[PDB]
Amino acid sequence: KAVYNXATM
Amino acid sequence: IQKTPQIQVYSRHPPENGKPNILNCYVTQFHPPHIEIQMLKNGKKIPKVEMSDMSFSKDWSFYILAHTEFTPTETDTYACRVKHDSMAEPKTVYWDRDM
Amino acid sequence: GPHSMRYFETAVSRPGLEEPRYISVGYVDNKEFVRFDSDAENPRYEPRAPWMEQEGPEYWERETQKAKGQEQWFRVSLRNLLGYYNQSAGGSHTLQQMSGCDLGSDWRLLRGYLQFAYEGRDYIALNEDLKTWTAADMAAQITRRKWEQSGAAEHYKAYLEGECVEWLHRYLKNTLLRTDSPKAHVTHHPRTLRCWALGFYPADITLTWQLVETRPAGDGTFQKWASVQNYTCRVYHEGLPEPLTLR
Ligand SMILES: [Cl-]
Repeated sequence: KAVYNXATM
Repeated sequence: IQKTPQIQVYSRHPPENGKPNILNCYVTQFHPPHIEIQMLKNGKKIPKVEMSDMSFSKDWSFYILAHTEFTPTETDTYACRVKHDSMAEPKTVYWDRDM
Repeated sequence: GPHSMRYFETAVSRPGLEEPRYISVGYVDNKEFVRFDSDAENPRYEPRAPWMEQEGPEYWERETQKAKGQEQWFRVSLRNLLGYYNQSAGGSHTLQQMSGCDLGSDWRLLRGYLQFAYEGRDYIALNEDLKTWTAADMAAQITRRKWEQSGAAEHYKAYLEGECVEWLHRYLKNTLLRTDSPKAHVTHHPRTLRCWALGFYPADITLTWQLVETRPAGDGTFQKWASVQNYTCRVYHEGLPEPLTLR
């Protein structure tokens, strides 16, 4: 299952 | 940095006239991902070539595999033709049934 | 034996359109099983392996919706990176994320993976401890500082140790645990012998004498040769009782 990204760059 | 691709054309089995096979064209170590690949049978674009879904290696360079089922002829040539930003004009690599 | 899951995500912005193209490809034990393309019929997660279609509709409704979140996330960062590197508009730029978990022996976690690259160069990566970051350029020092105040590595470790290894199990339980082992020929042509190893799986093979990269053979198995009668060629592969020899 893919990962969900928190804070952007 | 932009990276020119790396073409390799090869067969699935050792070619023998009459026995079905797959012909591969493996292009790697390139960037940016936008790239065009066409496999040729005596200078003719092979109608429907199955291509892999593009992934990228550990060094982040992109790779993609173009293959087609085929049954070879000893008096027929097979080539792969690539067009990418890193090259002036397209690069063509032929099969070389020996090695 | 060793097991692994990986997700290679890529976002390419180009001078033509306004939204970049976002593609995600998943790999279980180095075979592609799920894909997401934003340039498609209706962008969604589709199974890329036969054993993976028996998943149920709720499964693809979450992954597709989570993929749509990632793509926005990539859209925002790319715009953020133009400023970080003082790039003006008019070019094409790539953002890449690699993420996954290496399992083992006991179906336990060995090493987590969370790393990003910009213009195909290393930009920031979660370390082995899953709690601290590594950032190459100064332009990424910014991101490290704000991901530290963000508690970002905490979320990612929770994933790598959480759903990553749990969901690796269930895919594995569902062709994969099989082993195709090489046919070995040698090309007897000169000006220089040449050893061939054809039709093997997986791709971890090794050839020596008394060079080209292991590559897919177009059907799910791999191929390799080594270039060089007092010489012998030895083959070493996982599915092998003992390494095979040929002169
Ligand atoms: Cl470089």
